[PDB]
Amino acid sequence: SIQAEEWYFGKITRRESERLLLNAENPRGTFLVRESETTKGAYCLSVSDFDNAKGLNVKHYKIRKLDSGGFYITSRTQFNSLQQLVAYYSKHADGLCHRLTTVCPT
Ligand SMILES: *C(=O)c1cc(C[C@H](NC(C)=O)C(=O)N[C@H]2CCCCN(Cc3ccc(-c4ccccc4)cc3)C2=O)ccc1C(=O)O
Repeated sequence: SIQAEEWYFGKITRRESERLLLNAENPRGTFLVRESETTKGAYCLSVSDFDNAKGLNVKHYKIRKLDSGGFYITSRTQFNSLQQLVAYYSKHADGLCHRLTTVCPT
């Protein structure tokens, strides 16, 4: 269950997610999952990044959920669960700003 996952922050806004992620103590890959503000049924993965050009910054990725069952950021790479998707992205950066590392502090 998603609401049981420590990285699921539920109904929090984009600005709130950025407020939580823009903490200097957060290494790259700090993240959380929240409801999509615009697509019913979808979610968003907010991830902290850091580079010399931009400094500490946040990126937001839309996670689609199919009625057919698949969860994915890109339709080419789908998962049977949100947990599996998180697990996979904690190991592969792929198109993400950084692989997922630790859950964002509240
Ligand atoms: C969630 O809040 C959400 C997010 C988005 C997309 C987001 N836009 C905004 C307005 O927040 C956005 O544009 N994010 C970027 C992230 C940076 C990369 C560029 N792209 C395109 C993209 C996305 C993902 C990949 C990828 C990732 C992993 C594996 C393979 C490929 C490549 C390219 C972005 O999307 C929209 C809406 C919402 C919402 O809350 O509703």
